[PDB]
This record gives sequence, structure tokens and C-alpha cells, in this order.
Amino acid sequence: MITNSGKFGVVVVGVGRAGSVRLRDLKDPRSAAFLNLIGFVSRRELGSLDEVRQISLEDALRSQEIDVAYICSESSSHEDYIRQFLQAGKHVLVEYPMTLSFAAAQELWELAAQKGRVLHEEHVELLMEEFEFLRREVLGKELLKGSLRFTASPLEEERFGFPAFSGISRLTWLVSLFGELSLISATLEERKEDQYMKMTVQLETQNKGLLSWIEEKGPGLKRNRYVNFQFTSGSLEEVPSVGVNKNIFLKDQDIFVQKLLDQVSAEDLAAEKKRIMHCLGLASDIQKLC
Repeated sequence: MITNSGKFGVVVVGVGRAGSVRLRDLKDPRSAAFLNLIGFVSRRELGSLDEVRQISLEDALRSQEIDVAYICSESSSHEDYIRQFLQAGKHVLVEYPMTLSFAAAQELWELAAQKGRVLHEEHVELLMEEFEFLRREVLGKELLKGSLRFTASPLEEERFGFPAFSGISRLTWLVSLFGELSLISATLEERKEDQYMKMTVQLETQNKGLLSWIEEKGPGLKRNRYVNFQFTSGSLEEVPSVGVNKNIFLKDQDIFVQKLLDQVSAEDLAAEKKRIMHCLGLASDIQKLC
């Protein structure tokens, strides 16, 4: 029997941790009705991973069954991969940050529109149990001032990007909760021989709220977030973490699938794109100040 598949063929590009997570999730029943895993692209000669076969980049771009590409490689390679797959006519999901350049991101959104493709930048930080807590907390409140600081181990800037881009998830939390922000200042402290660095950014909401965003990295530093929001009615200095954000990436894939099914409103698509570009624009400006 000849049966034309109605499922979208997916190729995962980059099989580091992020790619492995997407491969795992593509096998879950929640991926069965709309997606079909075709294979993966890797710059290494793996041949296959379990029942999943490796496909060369050139063959992936030419493959007519592949309708979607998941770009999961290191951030410095995102721009090129996205451009190649969009040009080849494939829908694209990419883990944040989609690029390390504001102008390049603008180019890619235009290309996606040109080719009639869905371009989706994953932001699981907005799907966190911790963020649901914050959404409810800020509702109906007036922010006077606040700070969000994230500490972690050294991160290869050559491959993962400048701190404002690699840690753009923290900025995304702030913009999603408090709206578009104005950049007041940005400072950068470095000690490469000690692999230490701290980026301090001063921002301002449209309601005159003063926000401090700090990204700190150093040998031995544990991954911890410090939240301190000053409201006119009460204060917040801790966000509970009682769950493990189980299946958070599948939640992101679900959003992407809604886009593939054309079940997302023009207004919703526009609002997300606007926020994404506002954040990338700030990251770009911040890098220039530093």
C-alpha cells in the first residue's frame, strides 16, 4: 500500500547533550502523531545512534522527506545552520540563542518568512515551574527595583557566546515579566587566567523600575540564581523549586508543533517574535558596552 505520510520528518543537527535530549523526546508517544525522526546530522563520524541513522548535511538539505531541522549544536554554529536549512526549505527549531548577532537574527526571520517556514527559538526558561510562580507573583504588582543574578562554571565564549547571549534566558525572564527594557549601563570584569568573569547590567522598565542583571562565572561556582524583587506591596527574595521541570523540552516541542499545525494566532506569533528580537537587541548592545 502506498500511503503518503502526514507527519513532519525531523532531522536533529548536533548530537551533544541538547541534541540527545531532542532525540530522546522524539521517541516519546507525545511525538508520535505529528513527528517522524528521520536521522541526525553530526560533524563527527558516528554512523548511527541506536536505530537512528546519521545523514550528511548535504543529504539532509536535499532530502524531501525531511521537513524540519532541530539545531542543537553550540551557539556559534546556529546562524549558519539555520540559514542553510531555511534556504533549503525546511522549518527550523533552534535552541536559544538563535544567533550571536542582532542583524543576523533579523536576516533569518526575513528568510523564514520568504520561504514560508516556521522559525522557532526555544526558551524553556519561560516554561519552568519557577517561572509560573513568578508570573503569579508579579501579577497586579508594581516593581520598584529588583535584581536577578546567575552564577555558574566557566563557559567557552568562543563556542557558547558572550555572557549576555549565553545567559539570555535570565534577560528573557525579566523582559517577559516586566516588559521591554532600556539599557542604562553594562560592565564586564575578567580574569581569563582564573577563568573568572562578572557582567553587571543596569536596566529600566517602562514604569521606572530599576533592574540589575548579573551573570557571574568562575571555577567551582555552583549553578545558582538569586532573585530579589522589590514591589510597592511586599517583596520577593526566593522562588521555590519543588519539582524537577519534568518534560520541559517536550512542552517546548508542543509549542513548535502548534506552529507547524498553523494553530497559533498571528498576534501570538508577532508578540513572541517581538520579545525575542528585543532581547537579542539588548544582548548585542550590552556586548558593545562591555
